[PDB]
Amino acid sequence: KKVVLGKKGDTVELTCTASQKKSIQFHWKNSNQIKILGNQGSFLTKGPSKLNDRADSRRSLWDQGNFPLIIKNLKIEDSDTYICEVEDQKEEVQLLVFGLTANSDTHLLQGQSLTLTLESPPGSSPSVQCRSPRGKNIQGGKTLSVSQLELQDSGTWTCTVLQNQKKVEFKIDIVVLAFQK
Amino acid sequence: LENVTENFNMWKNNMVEQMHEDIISLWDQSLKPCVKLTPLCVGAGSCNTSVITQACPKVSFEPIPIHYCAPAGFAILKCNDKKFNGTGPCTNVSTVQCTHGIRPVVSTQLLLNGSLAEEEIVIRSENFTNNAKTIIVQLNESVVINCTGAGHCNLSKTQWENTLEQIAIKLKEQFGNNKTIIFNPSSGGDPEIVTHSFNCGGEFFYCNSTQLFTWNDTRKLNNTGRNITLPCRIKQIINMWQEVGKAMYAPPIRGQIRCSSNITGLLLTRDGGKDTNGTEIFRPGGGDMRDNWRSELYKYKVVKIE
Amino acid sequence: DIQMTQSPSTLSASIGDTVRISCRASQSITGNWVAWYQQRPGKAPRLLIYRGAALLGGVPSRFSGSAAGTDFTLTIGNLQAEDFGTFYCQQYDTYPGTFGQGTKVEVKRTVAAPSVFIFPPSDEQLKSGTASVVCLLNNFYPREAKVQWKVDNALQSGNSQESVTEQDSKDSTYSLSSTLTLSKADYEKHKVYACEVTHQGLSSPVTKSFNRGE
Amino acid sequence: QIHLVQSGTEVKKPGSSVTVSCKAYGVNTFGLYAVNWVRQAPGQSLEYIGQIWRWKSSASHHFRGRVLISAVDLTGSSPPISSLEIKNLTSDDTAVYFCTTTSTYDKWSGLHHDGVMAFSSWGQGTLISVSAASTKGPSVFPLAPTAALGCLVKDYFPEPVTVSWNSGALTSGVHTFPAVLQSSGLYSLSSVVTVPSSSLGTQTYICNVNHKPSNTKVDKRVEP
Ligand SMILES: *[C@@H]1O[C@H](CO)[C@@H](O)[C@H](O)[C@H]1NC(C)=O
Ligand SMILES: *[C@@H]1O[C@H](CO)[C@@H](O)[C@H](O)[C@H]1NC(C)=O
Ligand SMILES: *[C@@H]1O[C@H](CO)[C@@H](O)[C@H](O)[C@H]1NC(C)=O
Ligand SMILES: *[C@@H]1O[C@H](CO)[C@@H](O)[C@H](O)[C@H]1NC(C)=O
Ligand SMILES: *[C@@H]1O[C@H](CO)[C@@H](O)[C@H](O)[C@H]1NC(C)=O
Ligand SMILES: *[C@@H]1O[C@H](CO)[C@@H](O)[C@H](O)[C@H]1NC(C)=O
Ligand SMILES: *[C@@H]1O[C@H](CO)[C@@H](O)[C@H](O)[C@H]1NC(C)=O
Ligand SMILES: *[C@@H]1O[C@H](CO)[C@@H](O)[C@H](O)[C@H]1NC(C)=O
Ligand SMILES: *[C@@H]1O[C@H](CO)[C@@H](O)[C@H](O)[C@H]1NC(C)=O
Ligand SMILES: *[C@@H]1O[C@H](CO)[C@@H](O)[C@H](O)[C@H]1NC(C)=O
Ligand SMILES: *[C@@H]1O[C@H](CO)[C@@H](O)[C@H](O)[C@H]1NC(C)=O
Ligand SMILES: *[C@H]1O[C@H](CO)[C@@H](O)[C@H](O)[C@H]1NC(C)=O
Ligand SMILES: *[C@H]1O[C@H](CO)[C@@H](O)[C@H](O)[C@H]1NC(C)=O
Repeated sequence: KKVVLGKKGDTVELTCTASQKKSIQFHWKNSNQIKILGNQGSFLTKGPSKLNDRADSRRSLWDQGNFPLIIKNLKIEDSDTYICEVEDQKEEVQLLVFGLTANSDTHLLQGQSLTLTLESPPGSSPSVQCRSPRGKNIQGGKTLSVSQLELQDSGTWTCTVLQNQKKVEFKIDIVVLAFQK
Repeated sequence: LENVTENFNMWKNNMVEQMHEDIISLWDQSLKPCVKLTPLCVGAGSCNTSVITQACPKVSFEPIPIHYCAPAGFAILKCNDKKFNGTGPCTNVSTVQCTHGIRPVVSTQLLLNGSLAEEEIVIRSENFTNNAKTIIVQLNESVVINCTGAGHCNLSKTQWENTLEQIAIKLKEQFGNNKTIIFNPSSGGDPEIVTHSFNCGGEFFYCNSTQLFTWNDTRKLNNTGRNITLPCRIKQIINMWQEVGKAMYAPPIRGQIRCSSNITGLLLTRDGGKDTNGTEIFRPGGGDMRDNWRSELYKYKVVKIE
Repeated sequence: DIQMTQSPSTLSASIGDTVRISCRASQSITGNWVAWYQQRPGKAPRLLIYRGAALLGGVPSRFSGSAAGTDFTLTIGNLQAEDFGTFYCQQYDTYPGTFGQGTKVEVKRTVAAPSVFIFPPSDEQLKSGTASVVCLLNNFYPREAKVQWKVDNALQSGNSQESVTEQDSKDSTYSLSSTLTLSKADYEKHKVYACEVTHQGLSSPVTKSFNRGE
Repeated sequence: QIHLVQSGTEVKKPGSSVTVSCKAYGVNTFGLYAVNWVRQAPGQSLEYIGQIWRWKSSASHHFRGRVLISAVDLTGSSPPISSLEIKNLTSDDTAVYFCTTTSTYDKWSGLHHDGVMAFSSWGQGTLISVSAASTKGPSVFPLAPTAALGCLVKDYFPEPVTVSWNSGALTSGVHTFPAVLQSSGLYSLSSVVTVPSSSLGTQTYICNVNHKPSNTKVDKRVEP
């Protein structure tokens, strides 16, 4: 039961593979059995799904028995359990769309605390862990923070969203300041 | 008729795949693109496109009926019934030499010049429960449709209105009487599937079938219109039905291209809806020319000699 | 109708064994129109082999079918944990199709004598006007067992019922209950109640007993 | 992939009639698949009842005149469905009824021989229990004392009852026996546990009995 993590506003590719290398019938539906998009032999059929204008596969890979389901401009709500009915197989794959967005401007005085908010889907409990330009491995499940934003933290931060053996980077820029010298 | 009881499965009928492969080869020596592009991957994601450039002779591709006679050591079995699901035990089976003359018409959404349903309108489906399996409709009374390279097709608003009814009625007669039946245009996808595509005079027509599939089990659409006129368009760059890949055919030339075909059937595909209130939405479908072939071989099955 | 008589009724085997189950049809079946199924306790049967020897899609190849004269046999090589349960043969040569009586394949184990216990009716049941005497046989192998009830030394017929557990998944033993039922009236009349059990593990038939009111 | 989904358990009075249903997910059309119904009485082998093949129905000698078998193709809201009607139920109709499907598309297959066939897909089964008994919650009695102790769960209808010990905290050495049907037409079962004799005055043992059809739940302490 595969699982894929994605960043809000990014493109994710839920795979789905056929046994042999042969372009055959396949179809992408979501938990509610709503058809996302399948194929009509050599043609692509897009269904009623709200992911319509953003769903899409890879014709080229169909012959290699591969029938992905690329979702672009990924939305938190796009998070779900997309089945893939192919040759009587149901490759139900999971999709989690997280979104890390700092609050106060990237520019923040020295000492003040830095608050991070992780937008996540319901029934989802990830564990984030950013890494300061120096090394602060501070942790925060859903909402992190840097108690005292030290001037040696003013730079690129490398967070991480852990959710089922997987994780997604979220590089963020932070700027510390002064009174001045 | 043959005095025996046998199993049939048009959805897993092998003649379909034997004709399909034939119809494809009937296309590689009649309609040859100026360029044909096709995916070529090792599996390593990266996929080069294999290009092929050959002569592009303008030929007025006019389909000839095709028979299918069992050779030897082989026999064709035909099923007989006014309403055959085409997937089960047939009682009035009967061995035949060749299957009726079939005109391999490649198209989407509408099945042209096929074979009408003797009794009434029949709709087969490998599983009506599965909103992913094409529903093949079989008209018992065809609806003439005339297309022209001039840019459109005319259809009888009358006949088409009736048809949607005698189809809309056969639908609920399978998904639940106390269920509203609606018809909407393609959900999305390739031009060949979203519109009623097909080939006429070797020209790939792409007719917008919105006026044919926007029927609400309530109102009409015959205000100031006697005939339905689908705004059709001929394309040169098309997605191949024979295999994933585009193909460019040379522009039109004959002073006039014209078609007058019998809408003998459709290819619908209701949307899941996730068990929502009785409001099944059926839209045009097809694109998998085999369903076509199927709609013609649904009652056949070749078998080895005993 | 064609009769299928299946052989043996039960057999005991170990993981990795090869096992043979046989079925004799009351008439010849030229076409080999015979099928074999497995049924595990609580579940629907599953088709394993059809036409005498053909394996259905998805069935392990350690299963095979064979025929000689009017006899048809299922063979199981390299016996596996999921294989234990009950097997049936079926002819579909002539109408109507018919099944064998079935064969139970259970796990082989060393002999283990039952631990035997006897429970007098509770005071609460006696108060509600009935009396049930219960005898328990715990964790024994093989399954074959006899228990007889005696009251005031008199063999008891037709007023008892037995219940047996499925073979235990971990120690491969069985457990069995026997319940003697009688009116509060007769219970109060007689003095000694006895459960007599006979089993291969027991060098001699064991009797557990009590005197009413001890 | 074929999944056959049968209707639920029914408890029926003698003389009554019942209809059991079978939803054939994965089955295209009964024009290509035969339906065969089969039943299994408790602790018994299997017996053929009848069929629908090529839209033609029929029943075995033992059931002819008493059984109607039908099938209809459906789509969307439902898969194709077959049903079995049985009239004038008696005690010897009590059994598990299985719906069963076999493709008839390929004449050469060997699953079938002129209408007589092997059965390639099975439903879960539906229990039809034929009885005049009315629903009734059990009495629970202690079975007082390596020692053994337990609970007698007597005189209930219909099945099932469930039994745990100490709210599930005691599971090792527990044996809960299959219910037996008494002459009164009511069920009874017992549940027993073996424990070390030493803990008998130190440890508490209670059997938790649940009979949902009568909404009955009892907790019985078992004391030496
Ligand atoms: C392109 O496709 C070819 C297959 O003919 C492959 O060998 C090559 O590595 C790919 N890369 C190029 C040349 O673009
Ligand atoms: C089938 O066709 C006949 C005429 O050929 C028509 O009268 C009948 O209503 C049709 N059945 C339907 C409504 O599908
Ligand atoms: C289609 O053309 C035919 C002649 O081939 C004509 O009889 C028919 O009326 C036309 N159908 C239309 C335009 O509705
Ligand atoms: C439709 O469902 C049943 C028929 O199965 C009918 O009795 C009922 O009145 C109708 N209800 C609805 C869905 O309007
Ligand atoms: C024709 O089809 C297009 C999409 O293919 C649709 O957006 C447009 O509204 C349609 N026009 C008509 C004839 O209603
Ligand atoms: C279907 O209904 C919608 C809204 O009720 C309407 O706009 C549309 O024109 C109808 N389809 C036709 C043309 O019959
Ligand atoms: C609707 O229009 C058709 C022609 O397009 C005409 O035959 C029909 O009579 C009209 N409906 C009515 C009865 O006004
Ligand atoms: C088939 O289509 C032609 C073209 O319009 C039509 O004139 C003819 O009557 C139709 N024949 C059939 C199949 O009824
Ligand atoms: C049969 O249908 C084809 C559609 O490809 C059409 O071109 C042809 O004209 C039809 N038959 C007739 C009447 O010529
Ligand atoms: C069916 O209509 C809508 C479907 O979106 C649903 O909200 C409603 O509860 C259902 N019944 C009604 C109100 O018609
Ligand atoms: C049972 O059916 C028989 C014939 O099979 C009929 O004589 C009798 O009236 C039926 N019994 C009941 C209770 O309906
Ligand atoms: C044809 O009729 C004969 C009558 O003897 C019968 O044996 C055979 O089964 C029948 N075949 C069919 C149509 O089922
Ligand atoms: C097939 O045989 C059946 C059985 O007699 C008969 O009812 C039916 O009309 C026949 N079908 C045809 C016309 O071939």
